[PDB]
Amino acid sequence: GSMRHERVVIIKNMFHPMDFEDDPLVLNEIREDLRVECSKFGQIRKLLLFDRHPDGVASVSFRDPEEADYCIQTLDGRWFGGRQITAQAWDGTTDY
Ligand SMILES: [Cl-]
Ligand SMILES: [Cl-]
Ligand SMILES: [Cl-]
Ligand SMILES: [Cl-]
Ligand SMILES: [Mg+2]
Repeated sequence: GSMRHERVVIIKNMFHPMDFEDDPLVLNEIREDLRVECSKFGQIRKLLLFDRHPDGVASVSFRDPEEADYCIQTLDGRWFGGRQITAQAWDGTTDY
């Protein structure tokens, strides 16, 4: 087994907060789309979007550390909604 953070992926550049200015529903569109996409890598335990964060941060927690690893390897550098995203392992201590 593993400490919790080994199951957690930090995804950046999913959005910019300006995206939700005119239409709050856009935030939920990106949440849903990220749920659908991250379901490819493993069983999602938690998914959060830090909707005010300039860097477009989301956290995704999986059931198993191997799922997080597969997500990081596959999503990093992909394009979503015109944005080139990154995916990194969480460190267990950085808050967004
Ligand atoms: Cl931007
Ligand atoms: Cl795919
Ligand atoms: Cl969620
Ligand atoms: Cl959220
Ligand atoms: Mg890992």
